[PDB]
Amino acid sequence: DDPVVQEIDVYLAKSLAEKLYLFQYPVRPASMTYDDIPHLSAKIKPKQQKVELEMAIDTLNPNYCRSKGEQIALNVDGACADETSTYSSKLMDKQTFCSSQTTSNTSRYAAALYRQGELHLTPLHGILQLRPSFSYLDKADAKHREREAEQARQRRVQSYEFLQKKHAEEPWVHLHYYGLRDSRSEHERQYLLCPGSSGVENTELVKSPSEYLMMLMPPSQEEEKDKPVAPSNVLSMAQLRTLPLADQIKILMKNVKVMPFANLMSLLGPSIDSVAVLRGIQKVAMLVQGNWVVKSDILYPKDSSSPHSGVPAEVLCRGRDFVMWKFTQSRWVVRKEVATVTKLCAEDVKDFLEHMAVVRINKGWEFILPYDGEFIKKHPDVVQRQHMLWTGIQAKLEKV
Amino acid sequence: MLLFCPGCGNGLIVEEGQRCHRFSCNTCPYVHNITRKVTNRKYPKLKEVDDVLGGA
Amino acid sequence: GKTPAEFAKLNECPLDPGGYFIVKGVEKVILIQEQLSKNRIIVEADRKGA
Ligand SMILES: [Zn+2]
Repeated sequence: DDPVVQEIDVYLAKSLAEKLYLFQYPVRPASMTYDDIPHLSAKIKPKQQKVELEMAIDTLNPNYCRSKGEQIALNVDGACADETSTYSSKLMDKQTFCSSQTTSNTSRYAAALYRQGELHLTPLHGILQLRPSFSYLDKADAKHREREAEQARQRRVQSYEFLQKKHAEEPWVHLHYYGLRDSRSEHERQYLLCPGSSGVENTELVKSPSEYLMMLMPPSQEEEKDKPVAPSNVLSMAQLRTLPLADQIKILMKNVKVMPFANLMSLLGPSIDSVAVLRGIQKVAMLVQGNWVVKSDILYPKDSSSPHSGVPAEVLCRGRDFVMWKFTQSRWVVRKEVATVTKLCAEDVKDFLEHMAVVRINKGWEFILPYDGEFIKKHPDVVQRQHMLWTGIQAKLEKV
Repeated sequence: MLLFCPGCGNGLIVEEGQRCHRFSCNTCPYVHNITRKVTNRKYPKLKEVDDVLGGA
Repeated sequence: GKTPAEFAKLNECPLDPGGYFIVKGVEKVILIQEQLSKNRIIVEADRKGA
């Protein structure tokens, strides 16, 4: 299913960005508006923008209890004093509304005007709710009550009075009201119709979806707690992020004892440098019966000792090297006596037998897997090079 | 059923109208004068059938 | 991080659970406590039914 219909363009206007404000009355249902009502004064405090209105209301009309209007008019103002009179007339001919700020950030909100074939957008410089003022009771109460009637430090930074002083520091800026019926409205409404062609490639919106995702939701932590050299247990199938390849194979080969290389490039990726990894595998492994086997010297660091809960002993790698030699010379270790052949005990040697081999009844151990096609790769020097290694280690062990 | 003053948004209350009875705002001079007849519907629940038919 | 072969030199046992303290020479445990959840509204009927 394809985007087959209503492919309307989009436009943006900055002409009214700092001028747009959104006003709503939760108390006023949408079915009528204030078009017929003259607003007799309007006001703004631009700094910390907040709005007040003043408007007229009919009095002669039957839904007006003029007697009640007079009786409360005599009370909200001084009955005959009118020091700060809100109504020179003795009737409530006017009302006033207050406003409330809705959010501290309007940037993510914009006005949109729909037209056939085009959409025009513009931000909003503010959104305020509107409130009907109930303060006239308050001043009736004040009238009745009045008729009836260096310095130390403080920890009052969060004071109401302090923020009211900050609020009072801004005097009220007044405006002249003009309703929606004024041709002024359309005369300015046209400004939102921004000029331009039907469509041009945008200078922005260049980033790719993957890129868009990363900077949309950035890492909460900018620096990792430990290094990818695996000071702690770490992912294996998710390839180590920046680790040099020669160390990547070291990590992989501390897990598995023996491994034919042909499955590796699945782990390090097909793009791996084949020649380089062949140069690196010699540094960590030595081949027996067609398979690259871990070097003992890197399996045991120098300061090692008999780990298992048996006879303590130093780092005697010579014996494990000898069992590797037995695997190299012979087809497989058919004999049990290989422990006493090198005058070792059962625990000393048993664990390395289970590194690669599996048991056959009364006939010892053989590898779990057979000789594979390493000869398919052209580098016969490797078997000779290992041959000199076998010869040297043989010369050492012959001293027994 | 609750009713609010268009003038000030507060709930309207019935009063002793001078000629016809009256909703009036407690504070603002807005008023409303009863012209039509009006009722609200309750429709309470009745007894169940089991023991109203059981035993005749 | 020690190895079982070098546990023996500390006279400690490889299998010991750990997780407890030693105070004045007597091994002590801090039992897991169970609390009711907080900052979460709940409505209920009193003994009087209200
Ligand atoms: Zn009212």
